Amino acid sequence: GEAPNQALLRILKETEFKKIKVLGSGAFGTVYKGLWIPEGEKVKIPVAIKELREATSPKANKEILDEAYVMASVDNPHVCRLLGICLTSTVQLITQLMPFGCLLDYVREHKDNIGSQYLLNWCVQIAKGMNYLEDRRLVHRDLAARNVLVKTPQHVKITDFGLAKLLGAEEKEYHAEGGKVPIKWMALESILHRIYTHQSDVWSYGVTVWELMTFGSKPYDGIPASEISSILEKGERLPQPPICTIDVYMIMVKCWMIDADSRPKFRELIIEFSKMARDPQRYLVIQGDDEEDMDDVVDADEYLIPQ
Repeated sequence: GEAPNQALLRILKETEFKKIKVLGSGAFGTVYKGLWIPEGEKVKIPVAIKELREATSPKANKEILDEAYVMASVDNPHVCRLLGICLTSTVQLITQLMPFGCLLDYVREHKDNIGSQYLLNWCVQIAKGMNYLEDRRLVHRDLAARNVLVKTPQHVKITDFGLAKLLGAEEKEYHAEGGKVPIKWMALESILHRIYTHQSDVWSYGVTVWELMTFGSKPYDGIPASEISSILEKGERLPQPPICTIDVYMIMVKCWMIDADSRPKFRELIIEFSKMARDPQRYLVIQGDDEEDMDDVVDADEYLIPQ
């Protein structure tokens, strides 16, 4: 409702970029890694090139173009940057290269070197990115640790707008119709009535924090998708992660309250986590921050002649 979206969709020439090396595949198509070299300028831009499989499937191209639409309409330091699209046989999405990959695998692969400052700073950044999406009236619907990329260990950005929906002016909630949303990250109101709000994104934010706090655990590793709804109605929630003080765990818990308006607003999550980031060791308790055994070890240089 009102406010023309004057965002610029940029079309890039296939010859302006070199695909260099493959990065993954997944299920959508093939994500390459390369360099973008605009004709006039003398600059090389590290880039990620996503596309569809050789066979062109119409509604798959509709979906890529829908993503480009939402990505070309966002501009924030904590939201994925779209560079343009290349209209080849299959429309390719060109984005900024995030060298360290997604955050889920980052925490899993780096457990023993991730301190409290990094964990809390990621919580602030993700909250900032989401608050921005709220300002632009955009509901993500797929926020999770796998959907946060790492530009550097100190700078992350939200991605995957493949389910994002822009809300109108006289609208306050999106009514889905399909059925392919990840259940372990969704609000109860979403499983039971397919409703989605910014407040529904908060629930997912809570689960995302839990994933980070547990260094990459799978939520409800046992319980099967079809049962999740029931455990939630009973009152069961994700357990308090070992490194979490009750201060941090209380934030997660509040994001998981059946009452949507009761949950915290992203602007509040920014404040709360910012306060905690000023004194990390007070809120997250982490051990860190060669023959494994005990602590009576002393180097020979400190062991002087006994008897």
